Amino acid sequence: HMLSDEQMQIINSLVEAHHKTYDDSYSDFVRFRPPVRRLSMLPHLADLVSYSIQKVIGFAKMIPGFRDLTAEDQIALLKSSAIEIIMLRSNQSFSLEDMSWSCGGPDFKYCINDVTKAGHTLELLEPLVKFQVGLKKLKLHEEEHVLLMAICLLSPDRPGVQDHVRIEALQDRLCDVLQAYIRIQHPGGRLLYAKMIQKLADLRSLNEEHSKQYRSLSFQPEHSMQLTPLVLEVFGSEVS
Amino acid sequence: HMLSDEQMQIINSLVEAHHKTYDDSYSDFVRFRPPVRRLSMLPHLADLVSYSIQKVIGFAKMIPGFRDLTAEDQIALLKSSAIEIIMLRSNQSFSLEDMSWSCGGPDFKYCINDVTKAGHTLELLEPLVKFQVGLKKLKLHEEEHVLLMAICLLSPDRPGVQDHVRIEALQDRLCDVLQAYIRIQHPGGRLLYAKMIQKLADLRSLNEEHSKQYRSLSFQPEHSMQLTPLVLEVFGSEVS
Amino acid sequence: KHKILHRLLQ
Amino acid sequence: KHKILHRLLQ
Ligand SMILES: C=C1/C(=C\C=C2/CCC[C@]3(C)[C@@H](C#CC#C[Si](C)(C)C)CC[C@@H]23)C[C@@H](O)C[C@@H]1O
Ligand SMILES: C=C1/C(=C\C=C2/CCC[C@]3(C)[C@@H](C#CC#C[Si](C)(C)C)CC[C@@H]23)C[C@@H](O)C[C@@H]1O
Repeated sequence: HMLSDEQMQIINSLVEAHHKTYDDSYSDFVRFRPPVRRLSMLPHLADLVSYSIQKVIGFAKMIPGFRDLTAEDQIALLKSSAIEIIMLRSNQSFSLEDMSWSCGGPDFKYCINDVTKAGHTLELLEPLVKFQVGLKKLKLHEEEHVLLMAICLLSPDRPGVQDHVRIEALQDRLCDVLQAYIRIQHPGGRLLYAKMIQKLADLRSLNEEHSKQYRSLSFQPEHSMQLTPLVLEVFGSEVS
Repeated sequence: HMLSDEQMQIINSLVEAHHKTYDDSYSDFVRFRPPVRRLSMLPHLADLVSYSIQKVIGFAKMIPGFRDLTAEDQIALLKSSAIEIIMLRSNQSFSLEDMSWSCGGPDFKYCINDVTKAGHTLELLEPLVKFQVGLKKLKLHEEEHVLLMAICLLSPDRPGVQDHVRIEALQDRLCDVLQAYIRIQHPGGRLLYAKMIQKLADLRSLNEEHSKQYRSLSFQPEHSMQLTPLVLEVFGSEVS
Repeated sequence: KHKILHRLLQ
Repeated sequence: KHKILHRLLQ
């Protein structure tokens, strides 16, 4: 009926870690290769994703216990989940009014058509945008948003993980926190927890579709040469 | 005493190939990650070099006979010589008045200090700038500039080449052309040919120093991650 | 393998 | 190896 002292600590450090790795001013975006509207948007969006992967690694390293995993498991979890955390964290710039991601300036406003010009089809972009509006309607508390990112990252059902028992226990503790938080602190959220777990399921499907479309891009060197070294390493298929 | 018909053909196709791969408007530079003046200039300069490597590959493919080499030799020659062709072709933007490369706008004006902020020391930048002013004073004809780039690229004394005999014969024919051109068409150039061959020697020394300093950058992943996939492939040490 | 990731993971 | 170079060399 009331959040434990250790549960709120988990929340505090997750919230701080998110504020430390998500810049609401988006001022860093000017450093990316500019947008062009072939695949005219592939250079800017590749820089956007690469920058975001660095943020997700920074967030991950501040989840309680993630750092104490082996370096192999840390990589396994990041390589499988990175695109999912990006889709999740991007909800913070998504707008229902424009059905797009608005990152400050109009040059950093990304329509669906912008993403197609980066090598992606409606097969991915249709369910991605539906995922964003539905996640947006949930009206998540900041505490809930960050817990969902952390739960998604700490999934033991990823290819490559070895310490299944440890990762599951971490993820369990995070779900208990989320469930308690919603119960105590979110009025009218008796159905929210289930809805959020459903969004995790949607992310697996978006991940699958993104992986398929990334694969075709990376098999064409005139496109893959536009990617960054971090993108190719993280979304690549090498195994540690 | 007069240029043969086949010698001028070589000149014509080299000149055209250079005009097709060198844009005097520099308008493409706005697509690079912007300059910042750590290694604040490493992203822009890495994009500059990557773009330029593509131009050198385009130039190379139009040298008579280069395309008829094996794909291995073409790569061997490009991997060893690429940085030398870039230093040579950059003379076209170098200015004696500013001791810098001026590519149109002031944001694309590169001082010595700009290059240090990309991870390079005066060990390289001192002889590089001296190389530029001296090559600039030669006042090369366009025909001579392009022949020197082609002779530099077709050197058989590169690590990795296998068809030594073929490449040397190509390079021989190009030197004969250069020697004849200077004799017939360059008044007061009785000493120019030797001077140019000396500049090729200077390029080997700049190449060595650049390779040493590239190596230390590429061993630090926080810097190497800023490079592009083409840079890492061409300046990398993998062997075909 | 994963040179950059290792670096980023400290 | 040299995937991009091969591509660029046609
Ligand atoms: C990424 C974020 C933001 C927006 C996310 C976006 C908008 C642009 C298109 C993207 C990137 C989609 C895609 C794709 C792709 C690709 Si590619 C060709 C490199 C495999 C996946 C998420 C989409 C902005 C801000 O909220 C920070 C957040 O982190
Ligand atoms: C390149 C060209 C131009 C200028 C050349 C420049 C100026 C910037 C610094 C450079 C690039 C030096 C350096 C270095 C480095 C590095 Si790096 C950290 C990626 C191993 C080598 C040549 C230098 C402009 C135009 O004339 C086209 C021409 O092609």
